[PDB]
Amino acid sequence: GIQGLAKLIADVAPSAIRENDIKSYFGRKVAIDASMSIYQFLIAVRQGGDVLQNEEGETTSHLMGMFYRTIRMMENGIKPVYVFDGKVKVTKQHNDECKHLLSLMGIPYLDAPSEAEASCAALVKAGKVYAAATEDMACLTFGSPVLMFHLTASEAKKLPIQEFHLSRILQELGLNQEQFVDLCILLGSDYCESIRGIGPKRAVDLIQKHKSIEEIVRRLDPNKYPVPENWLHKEAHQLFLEPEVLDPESVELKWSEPNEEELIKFMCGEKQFSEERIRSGVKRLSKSRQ
DNA sequence: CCTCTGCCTCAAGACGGG
DNA sequence: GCCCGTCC
DNA sequence: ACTTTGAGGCAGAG
Ligand SMILES: [K+]
Repeated sequence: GIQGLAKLIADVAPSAIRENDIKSYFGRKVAIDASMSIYQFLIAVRQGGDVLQNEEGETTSHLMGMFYRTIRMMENGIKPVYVFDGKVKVTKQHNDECKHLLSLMGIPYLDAPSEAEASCAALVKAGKVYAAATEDMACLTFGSPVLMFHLTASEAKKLPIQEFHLSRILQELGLNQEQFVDLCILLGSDYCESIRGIGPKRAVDLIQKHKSIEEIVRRLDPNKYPVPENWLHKEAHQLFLEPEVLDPESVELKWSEPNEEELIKFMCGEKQFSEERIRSGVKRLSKSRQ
């Protein structure tokens, strides 16, 4: 994500962070990064050193995680759309089996040209969902107006939901969106390096004073704060500001009734889940729809 | 103050019975 | 409520 | 990634 950004916001713009009750999200739609979440399931849902799996050794940890997490959100009246990345390893088989499961649950999903986080942001911008619920601060860096942070952790711990508001962030820092991108690069982004010596304090000052990365190097003393060689900040700046994304007007998001017999055939027949648990999950899914 | 860096420890996904 | 054992 | 791995606290040097 962005190295330090949540702590920085809590340190300098805490009013951009709202603590809200899970009950106030009832009826809201939220975009969720399927690629990221599959990966977390592959790491966490383990037994005796291995993922869960059927008799033939096919992994089911991603399905276990995605089935019950999705039911849990719907039971809270939060209607999710999952976004799959575009251009422990998450395979194509993981993706396709999670997509199959979600159709069978009646849960929508979209495929993203490139970065799921950015395309999640594009759904928020366009008003197609209320927020992105992801664990990546870079959603804010991609321009997303609202980001629900640690939704599942808060749900389990019966804790209030941290909700980051990009507009209040810019207002407290005195920064436009373009200038906020450059800050996040200085903090440390996935795309390129950060200047050694320049931490969260020094980064905010220079951005507020000078307003752009290229300006910074000119005013910076090269001897004291040398930038790394062939620094790709220009390209990273371009990846955040104008990312390849899907069209949020393009696909209608619809939430359908779950296809129980096909879910039994697939989760129980093939993947060898317990039939009682799958029916019990479906029943809660039906009740959630109301 | 400000950034490193190194040394430490401590859940982690979800459900449900006890 | 909180532990833990178990899920496949 | 639980027979491990990252964050997050904390303290000390440049
Ligand atoms: K740095």
